[PDB]
Amino acid sequence: AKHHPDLIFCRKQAGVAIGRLCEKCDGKCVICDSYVRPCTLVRICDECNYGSYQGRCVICGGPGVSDAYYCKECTIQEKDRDGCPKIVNLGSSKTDLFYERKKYG
Amino acid sequence: QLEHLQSKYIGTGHADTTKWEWLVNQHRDSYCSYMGHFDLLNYFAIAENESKARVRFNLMEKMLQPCGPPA
Amino acid sequence: EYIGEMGKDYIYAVTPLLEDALMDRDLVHRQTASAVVQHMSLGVYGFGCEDSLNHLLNYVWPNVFETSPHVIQAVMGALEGLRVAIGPCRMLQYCLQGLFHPARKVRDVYWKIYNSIYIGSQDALIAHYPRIYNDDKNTYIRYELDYIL
Amino acid sequence: MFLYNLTLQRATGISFAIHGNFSGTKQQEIVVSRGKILELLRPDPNTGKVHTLLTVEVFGVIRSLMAFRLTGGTKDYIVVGSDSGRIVILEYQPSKNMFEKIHQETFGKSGCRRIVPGQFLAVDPKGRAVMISAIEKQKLVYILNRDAAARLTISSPLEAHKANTLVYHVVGVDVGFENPMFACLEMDYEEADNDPTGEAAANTQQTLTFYELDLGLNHVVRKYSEPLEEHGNFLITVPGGSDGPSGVLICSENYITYKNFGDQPDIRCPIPRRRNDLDDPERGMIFVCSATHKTKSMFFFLAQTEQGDIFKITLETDEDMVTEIRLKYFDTVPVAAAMCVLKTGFLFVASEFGNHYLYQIAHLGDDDEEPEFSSAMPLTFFFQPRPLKNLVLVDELDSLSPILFCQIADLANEDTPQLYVACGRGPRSSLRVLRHGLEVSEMAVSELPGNPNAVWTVRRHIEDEFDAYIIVSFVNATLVLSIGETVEEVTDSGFLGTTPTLSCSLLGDDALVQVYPDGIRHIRADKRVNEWKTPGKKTIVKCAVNQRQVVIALTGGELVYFEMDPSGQLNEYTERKEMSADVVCMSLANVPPGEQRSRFLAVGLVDNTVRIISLDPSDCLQPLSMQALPAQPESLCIVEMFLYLNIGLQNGVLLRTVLDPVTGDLSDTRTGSRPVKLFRVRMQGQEAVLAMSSRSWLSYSYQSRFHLTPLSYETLEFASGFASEQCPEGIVAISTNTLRILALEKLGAVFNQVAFPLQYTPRKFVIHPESNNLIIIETDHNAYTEATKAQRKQQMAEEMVEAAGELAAEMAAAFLNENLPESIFGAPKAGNGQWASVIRVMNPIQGNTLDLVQLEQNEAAFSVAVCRFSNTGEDWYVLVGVAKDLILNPRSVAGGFVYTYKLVNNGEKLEFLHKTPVEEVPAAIAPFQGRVLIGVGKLLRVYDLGKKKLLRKCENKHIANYISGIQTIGHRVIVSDVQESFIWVRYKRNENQLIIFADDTYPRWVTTASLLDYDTVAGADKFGNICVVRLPPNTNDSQKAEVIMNYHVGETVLSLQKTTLIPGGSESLVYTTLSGGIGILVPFTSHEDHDFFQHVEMHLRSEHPPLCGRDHLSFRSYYFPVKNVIDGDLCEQFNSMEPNKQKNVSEELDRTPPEVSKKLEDIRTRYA
RNA sequence: GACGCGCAUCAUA
RNA sequence: ACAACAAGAAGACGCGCAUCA
Ligand SMILES: [Zn+2]
Ligand SMILES: [Zn+2]
Ligand SMILES: [Zn+2]
Repeated sequence: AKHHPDLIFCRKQAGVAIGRLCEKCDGKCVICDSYVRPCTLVRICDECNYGSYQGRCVICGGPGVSDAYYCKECTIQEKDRDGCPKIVNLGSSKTDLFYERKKYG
Repeated sequence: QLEHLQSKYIGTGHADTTKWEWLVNQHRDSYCSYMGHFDLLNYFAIAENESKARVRFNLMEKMLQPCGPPA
Repeated sequence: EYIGEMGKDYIYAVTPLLEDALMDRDLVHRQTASAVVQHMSLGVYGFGCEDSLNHLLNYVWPNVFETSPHVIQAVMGALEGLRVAIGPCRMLQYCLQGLFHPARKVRDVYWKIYNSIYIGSQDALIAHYPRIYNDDKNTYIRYELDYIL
Repeated sequence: MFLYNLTLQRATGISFAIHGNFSGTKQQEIVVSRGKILELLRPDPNTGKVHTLLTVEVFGVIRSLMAFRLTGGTKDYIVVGSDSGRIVILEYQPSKNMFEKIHQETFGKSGCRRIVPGQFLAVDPKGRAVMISAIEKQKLVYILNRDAAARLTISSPLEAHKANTLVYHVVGVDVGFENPMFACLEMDYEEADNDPTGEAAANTQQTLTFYELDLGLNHVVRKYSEPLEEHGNFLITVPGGSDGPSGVLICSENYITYKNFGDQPDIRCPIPRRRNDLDDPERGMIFVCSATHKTKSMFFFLAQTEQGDIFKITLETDEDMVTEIRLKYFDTVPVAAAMCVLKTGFLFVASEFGNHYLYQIAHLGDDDEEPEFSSAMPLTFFFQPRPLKNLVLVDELDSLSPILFCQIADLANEDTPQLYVACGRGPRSSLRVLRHGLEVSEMAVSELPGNPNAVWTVRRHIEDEFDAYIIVSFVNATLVLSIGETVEEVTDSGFLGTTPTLSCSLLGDDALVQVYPDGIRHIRADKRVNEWKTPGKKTIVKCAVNQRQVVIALTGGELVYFEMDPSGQLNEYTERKEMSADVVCMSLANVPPGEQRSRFLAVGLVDNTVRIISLDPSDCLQPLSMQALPAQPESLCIVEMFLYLNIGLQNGVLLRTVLDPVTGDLSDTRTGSRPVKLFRVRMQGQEAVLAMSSRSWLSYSYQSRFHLTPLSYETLEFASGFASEQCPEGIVAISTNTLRILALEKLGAVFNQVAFPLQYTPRKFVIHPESNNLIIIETDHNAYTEATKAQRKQQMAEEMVEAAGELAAEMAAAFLNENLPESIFGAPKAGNGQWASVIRVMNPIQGNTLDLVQLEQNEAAFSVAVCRFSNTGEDWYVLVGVAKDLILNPRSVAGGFVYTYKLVNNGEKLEFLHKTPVEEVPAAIAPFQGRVLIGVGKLLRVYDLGKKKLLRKCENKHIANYISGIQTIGHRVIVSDVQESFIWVRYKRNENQLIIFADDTYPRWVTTASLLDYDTVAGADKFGNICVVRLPPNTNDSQKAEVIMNYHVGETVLSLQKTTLIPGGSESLVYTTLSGGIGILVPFTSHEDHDFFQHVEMHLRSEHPPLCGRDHLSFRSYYFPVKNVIDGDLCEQFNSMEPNKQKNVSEELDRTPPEVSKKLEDIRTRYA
């Protein structure tokens, strides 16, 4: 996600697994969050696919209902041949939102 | 910090990169490019009367330390 | 972004507007103009319309020396989008001006741009490297390309 | 300003060759790999010939190629490592005859890089894993298995990275049902770049590490690290397990070392040297490539040295250890890139430069007279080269790989142009002439009186494999003949041809049918005459013979139907069709062996309306359909490989129509302006047609594709088949008042060639305008001239005499008397700054040499020109640029000279006139305005003729780099700089100065240039880029030039010329490459066609991805973006596409595949 | 450096 | 036991201005 600069990608050797996308983010690009012209399929490394992490969403982490795709611009720029797009950082925004949601109810 | 592509990759420079390092890196890249292609190798082996194996062996030797000794 | 390959016919119409917008008057306008340039350059790739694309680089380039993260990100994206459309030769020629400048921040910026150009299409830089004459101690001449049949 | 890329010849430079059972049958095949074209070919053990069965373009550089099979499998899967950042696995389908992708894994960026794997590819000999590696820091291993569905699978890659490591070679070690092992020649350089004293560069030995793949642990760990005493180049896998010990063989300079992990000691064996070698003793010896013949009983190895010597390496081993290594001289062959030792004693030699050879192993060299060598002998070995006497040559291929210079011009008396290519390398160089057509060979010559107009080829029986009778007919009489390998005139044939016979068919089992204008007589083998007199005074016009039917035609547009009845006699139907025109030409198809008989009939008329007649008795002699014809037809035929209808006309047009009750498609091309007759021929077991015109035409069907190529022969009048013991498959073609025999041995699709041998590598040549001769200059590096060789041999003989062995040395006379062939045993390579130059005058019509001029030992020729000076009269001068003591890498010039010649006797003799010194080597010489302009280094000068020496007039010093080419037109001169693209200079006459006004913006390593017109120049590049440069309209004769075209052929181009190829066609830009391919650039004729081609290319870019998974647009934009060029190679792949996908594309384009194919072929036919 | 106000960016959730 | 969830509302930034030490 380009909106949040603090997010860090896994950036490892992609395996043969297939990424998944939930209903909240269905047609978004895994890199630039675009909405036009899906091009290729997203692969992830075996570390991101083990036990409870199998079938989870790539960006946020919800249940997987659709496959992840690269847009045409990312394919032209060859940004897909980098690694798995799975985000390993939990994110300071989500935990903080949960923290001031829990106290208020 | 989305600069992971620059640090992990080999050959990328920075402010404290000397001229010798850049020159030797580009020389090694040029040698690899010469080795990869076939028509360039044919041109090199036709310009001087040698064989493809001999040219490849010489290119292997020239990759140890080009541009002379460092300063 | 939406039209894609259909932007080759309307590229002439928006050129004066982009030229006016890219002038140093506000940061947001320059950022949006850089985004427009990036998207258009990515869309029009593969048709051979660099005659008007090369004119916008002369205005995009002076905007690199900025400190705001958003505008520098937009300028970097525009430069990387133009790299595939215009060819790495022009970008390399632009970068070789102050690559070894006595200052430090300009050297950092130029080295970052050079690394960005170097990561993608590294093999294409072999034929565009400048000739550097050797000194007394070292040999900087690539004699393998001087052979004549 | 839009071009179109067409391809005529494909690359013939073999880089990688592999063998295996790819089809899955019991016959071995070879998959050769070109630079960017994948080819499959198999040899025929019966006839000893090699034929190509598949050719597909991958659009990318194939850096590696390997074959393997699974455990217990019967089929081989091809693994291809290309310049892209992915690895693919291919499988060959014999039924589909196409390559099918099985898997596709991406592991990095595309393009030839340093840390991207793909350069080295190794596979487990068992077939359980594959390994891919880069030049530095990156190695990857893929594990392969199969599921319960009997389909090949693949797992995730395993990282085996190692920082600061330079890999020289990667090879797989064979183990017996254990963890896979890989051996590589690692080499570290971290310390070499840290110490500036310089000793770190030296004494840095390379190691030999082993990598173990732990299947249970799913990781790769380094086992051992063994430093080497010297530097090696590549490794060989010794078979292990139950057949031989497990280990590797290391090849190095003058030595070979066997090494194994464990308690096995090292074995060192020297390499034998040639006796009385004339080479510099400082030069070493290395191996280029190796083979392996894993025979069930015992295995051996084959290796080749730099000089082409083949050795036979044999290992003698104990229960576990190896004792010694035995070497044996096998034969001598031209230097090759890789060998393939097939089963049943077939040896394939793929030469790196030149033709390719196929050798049959006749003897194994057992119990030879010459001794062997071994490592147990203390202390250097010598052997005497000798003729082969161990391999027999069977087949030769053709490859114009080292194309260095081309010149398209019309030199012969015939109006058609010819191509002159100065190809070849070293002593095997030759000057070849390319002509469009097929290879014509004369088999027999016979002169016969009269005016022959027809011949026949009739077998004795329908099941006979050979011909029986040959009938020759004249205007007034006939000449019956028989074939018995001593062909004479036969008398007891029982024909009595007093009148000219119109046809001699084979109707019955062993009977013949003759047609004469006075009636019809049946000629049965039994003495029976079933003569049918013609009612009335009317005569016959034409006939339609067949194996079961005979159709005739009478005057007044009337048809009479005859059918061969099973009873034994002939009967006539009770209906006679009447027409309003005259019979001109009609034809009948052959009977199908499976079905009853033919059904469609073709009838020609003066009204130019064809009528189809059903042959069934229920609706016999009834019209079916009609079709208008522009002109009066001359002949008709029905070709069968979905049949097609061939239409012949009295003018020069050939028409083809698909078989259909109603009229359909019609494709035609110019044939001319002469009557055309189409005759059936049988080539490769398939039917074909043959027409007559100004040049003979043949239309065959090869690989389910119809070709239309002419014959390189004079005019003819009739054609027929030929079958006998001397030539089982030939062609009988009578000529003007004589009998001749022709045959087609080679396929000879395009560009027939004839080779004239030379002695050195031809650099450049020119054409004499008056006498139409050639002035060829040649130059080789590391070469000796004749005088130097003679003096060196004399000095060696003197040293041998001075040795005085006990006087008793009588070998001096034998050594000085007997010499080895130069073209087979190679050349003596000795020296570092040596050169050799020869100037030759050659008659291009013949192969004879007219004049020969030799230069000094240390002089190298680089330029040649023919010029006329204004000060003199009609004198012809030849100028040659000569260098002195050139050192290649540490460049240094010790002067240069320019030679002048008089060219006495209109181009048949050269005489020396005078020399002149220059400060730098001259690279280009171009005459203009009655004077000669010579480029000396980075300076430009204008010279004039002088009694003592050339006189300088003008000089320029504003050229930045070394001048490599000069082009002159009108009053402007174009200078091709070595690194910059182009320089425009104008010459002032009154003031006498050269001024630079126009230049270029992008530096380009220009190799050659051409001038399309006054203001457009077409350049080239070392890497393969082709660009077109045009000056702006607002220029004053500072001012930059624009580029209107960019492309990337992918191969180095060394020639450019704009000329017309075929008569009656438009001009085109013909370019030749350094790999053997010939291509042209064609402009479009309209805008709708250009839009259609662009749409087709866009659809096929995404809908039909390339075979190796490399982006086509990115590949063509390899250095510069594509500009106004349409790739025809991608557009022409529509024919091999799936029928459903072809349909989908057609209705996406709102057209039909029959129309799309015609549109695609029209642009090729018009310009080629 | 401290206490404040206004405007504006990221198809931010 | 290592185990991810519900809409009282939040995450990264910048450009300008007033007062005080
Ligand atoms: Zn991951
Ligand atoms: Zn999601
Ligand atoms: Zn994207």
